[PDB]
Amino acid sequence: AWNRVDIAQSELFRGDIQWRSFHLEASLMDALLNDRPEFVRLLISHGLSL
Amino acid sequence: TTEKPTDAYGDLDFTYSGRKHSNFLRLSDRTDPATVYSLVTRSWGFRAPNLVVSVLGGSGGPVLQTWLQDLLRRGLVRAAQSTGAWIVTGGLHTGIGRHVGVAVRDHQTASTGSSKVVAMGVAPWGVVRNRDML
Repeated sequence: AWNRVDIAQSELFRGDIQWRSFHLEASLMDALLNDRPEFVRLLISHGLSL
Repeated sequence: TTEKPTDAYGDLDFTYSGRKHSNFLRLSDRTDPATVYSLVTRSWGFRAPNLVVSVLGGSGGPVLQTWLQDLLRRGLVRAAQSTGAWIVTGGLHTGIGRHVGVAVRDHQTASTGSSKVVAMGVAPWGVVRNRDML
């Protein structure tokens, strides 16, 4: 929502959380409804089913 | 015990999109690895290695330290990607199987290296969760 790539990038490099898929799908709809292409490239490159 | 021909092999896709098909094989234990080397380097298609690094450890189950996570992210994968190498680990999540796999995913994301480190995995047949789809 802030359209800041560095926060989401760094929070995906944090190896403690074990990011679950439904949070990634929720943030993907936030990246697809709004015009943020760079988050779509980043979140799909993490690994996510379609 | 009776020795029978194999039934589990071929491609292997996951639900995650953007990637190729992985390759697996159900194999006997009392066999010779010369036909394993011919199967990998000829039939699937893989280059000859220049270095083989096998990674063992994993007393920390859920979380490993960030210092070793910096080593496994950068200092192992950059050498296995510059020299051209095979990192042989256990193919399951337990132990340092996750921290190697997360390190390869981190390095494949952090650069446009246009290649991936051939991280090979061995695993016993008995301890796979859902093997009935194979």
